[PDB]
Amino acid sequence: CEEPPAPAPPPAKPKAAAAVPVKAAPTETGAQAAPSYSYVYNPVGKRDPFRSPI
Amino acid sequence: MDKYLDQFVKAPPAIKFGGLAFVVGALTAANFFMVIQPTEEEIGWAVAERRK
Repeated sequence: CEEPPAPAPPPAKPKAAAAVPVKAAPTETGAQAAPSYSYVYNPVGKRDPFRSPI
Repeated sequence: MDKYLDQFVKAPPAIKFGGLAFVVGALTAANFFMVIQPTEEEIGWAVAERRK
């Protein structure tokens, strides 16, 4: 077995240890978006109508 | 106290056995060192692997 901590070099858990931290997964997953936004809008208006009809 | 440098300059069975014994003692020192060194090397490979 391994004891309270193990023996002393530490033993061996730099390799168990290191190629753990962690599982990894790595869970290459669950990201989030800013999305993006569109822009508005082209006029100046023109008259024919509606000046005469009001 | 003389007859003893005569014996110390001479030898037969007692000193053939003795020489065999000093030799096997040297060889055991050698193999114990040659099992202590793979220990150090092994702790080293541990420190490398964990860093990976």
